[PDB]
Amino acid sequence: GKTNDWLDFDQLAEEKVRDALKPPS
Amino acid sequence: REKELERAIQVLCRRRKNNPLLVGESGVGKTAIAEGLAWRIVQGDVPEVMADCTIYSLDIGSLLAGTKYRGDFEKRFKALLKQLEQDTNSILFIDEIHTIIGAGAASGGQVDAANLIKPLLSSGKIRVIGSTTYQEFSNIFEKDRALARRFQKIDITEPSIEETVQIINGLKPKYEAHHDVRYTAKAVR
Amino acid sequence: ENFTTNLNQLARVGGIDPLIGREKELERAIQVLCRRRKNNPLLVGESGVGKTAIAEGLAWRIVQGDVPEVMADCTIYSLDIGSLLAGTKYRGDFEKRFKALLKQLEQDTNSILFIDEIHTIIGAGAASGGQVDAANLIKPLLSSGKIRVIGSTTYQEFSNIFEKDRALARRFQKIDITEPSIEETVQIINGLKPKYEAHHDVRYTAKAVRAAVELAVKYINDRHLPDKAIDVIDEAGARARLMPVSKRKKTVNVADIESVVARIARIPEKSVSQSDRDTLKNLGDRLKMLVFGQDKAIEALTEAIKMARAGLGHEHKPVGSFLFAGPTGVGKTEVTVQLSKALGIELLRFDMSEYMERHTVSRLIGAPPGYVGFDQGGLLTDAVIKHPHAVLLLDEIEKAHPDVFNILLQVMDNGTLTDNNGRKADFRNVVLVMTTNAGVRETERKSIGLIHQDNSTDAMEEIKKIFTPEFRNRLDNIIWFDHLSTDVIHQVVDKFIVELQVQLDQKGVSLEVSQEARNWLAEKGYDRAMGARPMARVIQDNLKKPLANELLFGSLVDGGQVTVALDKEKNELTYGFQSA
Ligand SMILES: Nc1ncnc2c1ncn2[C@@H]1O[C@H](COP(=O)(O)OP(=O)(O)OP(O)(O)=S)[C@@H](O)[C@H]1O
Ligand SMILES: Nc1ncnc2c1ncn2[C@@H]1O[C@H](COP(=O)(O)OP(=O)(O)OP(O)(O)=S)[C@@H](O)[C@H]1O
Ligand SMILES: Nc1ncnc2c1ncn2[C@@H]1O[C@H](COP(=O)(O)OP(=O)(O)OP(O)(O)=S)[C@@H](O)[C@H]1O
Ligand SMILES: [Mg+2]
Ligand SMILES: [Mg+2]
Ligand SMILES: [Mg+2]
Repeated sequence: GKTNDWLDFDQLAEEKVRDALKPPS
Repeated sequence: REKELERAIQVLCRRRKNNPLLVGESGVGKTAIAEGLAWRIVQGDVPEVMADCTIYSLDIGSLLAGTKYRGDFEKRFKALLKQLEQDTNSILFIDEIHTIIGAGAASGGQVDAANLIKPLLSSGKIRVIGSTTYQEFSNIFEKDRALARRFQKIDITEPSIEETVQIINGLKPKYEAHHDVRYTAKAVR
Repeated sequence: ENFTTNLNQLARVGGIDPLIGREKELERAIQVLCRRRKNNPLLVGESGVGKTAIAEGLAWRIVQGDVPEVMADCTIYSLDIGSLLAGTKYRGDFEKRFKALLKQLEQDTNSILFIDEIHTIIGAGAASGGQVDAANLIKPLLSSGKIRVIGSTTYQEFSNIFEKDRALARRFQKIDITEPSIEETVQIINGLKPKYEAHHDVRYTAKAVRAAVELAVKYINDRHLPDKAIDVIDEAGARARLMPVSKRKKTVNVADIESVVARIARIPEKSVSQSDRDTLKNLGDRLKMLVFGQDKAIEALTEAIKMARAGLGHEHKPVGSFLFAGPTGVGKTEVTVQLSKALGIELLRFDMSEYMERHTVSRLIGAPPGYVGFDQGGLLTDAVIKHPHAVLLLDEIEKAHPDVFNILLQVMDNGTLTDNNGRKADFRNVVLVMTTNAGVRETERKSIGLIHQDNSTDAMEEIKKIFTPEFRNRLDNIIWFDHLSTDVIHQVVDKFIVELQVQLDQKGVSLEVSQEARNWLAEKGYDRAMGARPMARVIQDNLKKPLANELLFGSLVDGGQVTVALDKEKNELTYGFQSA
């Protein structure tokens, strides 16, 4: 019997960034 | 928990990096040791060096309540540290300390509670007690080598069968009053 | 105004610890300041090495006067990035605050700005289209060279964040800082010792300071040598200050340092207390009282532990690595399970039958970074870190893939294993006991002849074939388990009967068994090829089975008083079944 082959699974990375505000006056 | 609390008091009495970190598995009484330290101080069964000290619990959710504008978190957090330095006899308890590592970054900045506290922990101006799980400590807290160095990892081990029955006996008066029932000596064992 | 702090003024009041050594690095940094180009020094180093002390310590030397005449009059300021962003609510606040500070420095040309963790300003405050990066604001001044600033960063941060900013990187001149040697670290403690001594009102012994730098580096491997030693020194002072009455410990002896390094490193301490000596010495019958026979197996486990606690042990290898082979039903695993109970330490079990496939190794050491299972982490590394002093049990090791054996080579020879996160697991105090079933087929096999031959040698050949010589050269001992003798079975029967009594005691039933009945069960269930496991079946069918019918629906609901006897006439057991 031929040897088995394993397949890896790569997870993508994406994140959300907050936003600070600066009033003019 | 005399051995655990004695090591914590020893770390809190150091000159520099006097910031214990109660690392242990969930359910091993990490918060109990930190929160119970205050209960012991009021009762009076603590070393004289630890008496007269006030322990405060930090709610990270309340700091970021209205931090919409830039600098609201920095000013709010920095002002809090000034209060501890003034009295120089107050301790800060930050449960789930792994959260403050990334809190306060607005869009792409590294300015956070970790960097804001870092220079104040290596100098010994303030004392902070931490509590976090092994998974969080290994995967998140351990990543920041600078912050990890300042914190003295105090390991908490699961108690034995005999050590647990005395704990329930001490807690039993609080649970009996809630349900208005009584527990037998055999039921606890 | 209030964002910065004059480190030179702070030194005048003792706010900065003194510097010891680091002459080569200080000269390098001072030289980088004097040069016309690339005047901004940078201090790349690992966490704890002392890079921050060098930047702040420079001010201490200036006030002292032990610096060159050119660097004799220069104000050193420490930039607190947190204070800059304190009141930066309205637009233009960051520009005014940052520009106002730079104006004071460029006009003077003598003041120098020390910015710790300069990688933080690379992503300074930006809210809506402003893109006012602190690096961009200071970039033009650094190019001309009018103002010079000192920097500090980690290797990761310098490469992950600071290297990306090529414009800043070219102006800054990297200075590599390395942890001092053990001989140099003791001098540092001697210089810092008076400050710690005054705070704790103690006096560290010259021998003790040396042990702190040697014991910590030997056991504590999670921190660099300069801060690691100071932590032991600082913590030892507090432990002596918290003495029960009148501060009995007025000096820190070597013994105190050893106790401080044992608790910090979660390892057994030296000069074992009398409480532990009793159980160690008494561990000659407790194991023999539960696991009968195989005395040589118990001696190897107890001797390796005694040697480690006594102080005579391998420098980097575990306390003991053993391979338990033998027939089925022998106490290969029971002796290991009962060893942790005798010592009162956590038992780490790992059924190696689950690791038959080569790709299954990922759950032991952990998946690589960027994978779905990276967060889960390794099972062996985490367990060892949580319980450094524990008994590891790799049951059914023969079933595992040969790749798994390679992982244990490093554990036995080096005692350090690297996980996905990079943490080093300490195997110095963990016991390694891996039970193997290799060659068991030959053990129960009967020779083709009148006289049955001993297949013990043939079984060892299978163990030598499956395990390469490298694996067998790192194991402290290979203990073949011999078959259970007739007399030994009598002891095994008593053990199972005791367990039955404990089970009946919970229900409130007692059990009395005659000596003749015990001998009958032994000869009936005795099987040299099947070990002691069949003895539990005889007890189940002859004792537990009748009692179960009576316990559920019978007179033996409570009170017990059961008696068992065998009549030679019928050659069968007699059950009392007293209601009580
Ligand atoms: N020595 C003790 N005395 C009294 N209660 C104890 C003691 N040790 C543990 N406990 C109990 O343990 C609980 C407190 O610890 P936990 O609720 O596990 O908090 P924690 O350790 O911060 O949790 P996470 O999930 O790890 S953040 C309460 O039920 C306590 O009564
Ligand atoms: N010459 C010295 N060498 C080593 N340690 C020293 C020296 N002088 C004083 N120390 C003490 O040991 C510490 C050395 O590390 P620090 O300079 O504090 O680390 P750091 O640069 O803040 O660390 P990170 O991880 O980079 S934030 C000093 O803060 C003092 O407590
Ligand atoms: N020498 C012994 N003394 C007392 N009980 C024993 C002895 N040997 C085996 N037993 C009992 O028989 C069972 C043995 O269980 P384990 O030790 O886990 O078996 P094992 O050694 O893994 O088995 P194999 O077949 O050799 S892989 C338990 O019920 C033990 O209590
Ligand atoms: Mg909690
Ligand atoms: Mg630093
Ligand atoms: Mg086995």
